[PDB]
Amino acid sequence: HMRHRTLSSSPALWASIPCPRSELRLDLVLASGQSFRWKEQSPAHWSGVLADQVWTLTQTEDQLYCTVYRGDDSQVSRPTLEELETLHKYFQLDVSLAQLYSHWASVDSHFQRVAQKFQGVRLLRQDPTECLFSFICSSNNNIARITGMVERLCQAFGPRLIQLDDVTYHGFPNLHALAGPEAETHLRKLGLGYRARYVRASAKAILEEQGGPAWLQQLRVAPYEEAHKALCTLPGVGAKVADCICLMALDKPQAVPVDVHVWQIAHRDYGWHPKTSQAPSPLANKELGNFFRNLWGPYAGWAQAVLFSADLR
Ligand SMILES: COc1cc(NC(=O)N2CCC(n3c(=O)[nH]c4c(Br)cccc43)CC2)ccc1C
Ligand code: NI
Repeated sequence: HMRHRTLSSSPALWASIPCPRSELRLDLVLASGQSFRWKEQSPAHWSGVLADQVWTLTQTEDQLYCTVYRGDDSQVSRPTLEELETLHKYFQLDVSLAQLYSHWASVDSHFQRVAQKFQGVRLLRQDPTECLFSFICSSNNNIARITGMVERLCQAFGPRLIQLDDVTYHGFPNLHALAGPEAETHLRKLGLGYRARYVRASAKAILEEQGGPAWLQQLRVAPYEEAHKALCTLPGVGAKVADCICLMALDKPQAVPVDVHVWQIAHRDYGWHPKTSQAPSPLANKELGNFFRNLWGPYAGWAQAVLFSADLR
């Protein structure tokens, strides 16, 4: 009945935000392994679900064009002031990426070279719950396989929002839905494997041990290291997944998620070797995070995303 919108098809239902290409590149950000909920359903048109609503996003050289599908058989219209504020916070456009790029480049010759082609790579401000369970699914996994597990998980547990063409869109499920006695068995049938246990276990833990989603909001205003330790008490959440959530959901820009991916970049592109440590290891991984924080500064996590986006593309 209802189809995916393009800026040419139905320009009446679109709204713009003043945003240069230097500050944001949809094609780089929405497929850099930050969110796993956006798909380029038509060329230069990125469709995904955001806070129990579906969006389609496209851009020019100095404008970010966006349209909303409410889904509750409502009168179709342009995005509101509040819904545009939601998108502004989501891309964290209040922060100048140009000034950060220059600041990182001043102390890093390697970043300077990569910063040429790969501009407008910024960090999304994600829902802690969506981010947490998405990055529990990320362990020893590729972007395409993670995107599969998260899509299936949302269709099975999350509430249906709308159908556009052949794609049925579901919002991310609440903690109670993932904590049920059937949850792990269902999730294994959806192909999560060993990750199915950590999803149910972490959902049950946040509810019983930590007192629901308000905890993840407490970690948002808590300092980085208090938040990191707190997340590491959850089933299937270590330093890597804890740093990812910290960087991408809990506003900890100095959070540098360290696994084999940054290790490769650290060694090949920076000639880094563990100085204080003997032998990858928990101690060596922490040293590597401190190395990048010492080099790039309090937005070290944002810098890593630019090199990550560069290594993926
Ligand atoms: C862009 O900003 C960030 C993204 C992440 N995401 C992440 O670490 N993962 C785990 C592996 C996935 N992945 C993969 O499958 N191959 C990859 C190659 Br090659 C490079 C980087 C990631 C790759 C994507 C989800 C972590 C931190 C930052 C700042
Ligand atoms: Ni070497």
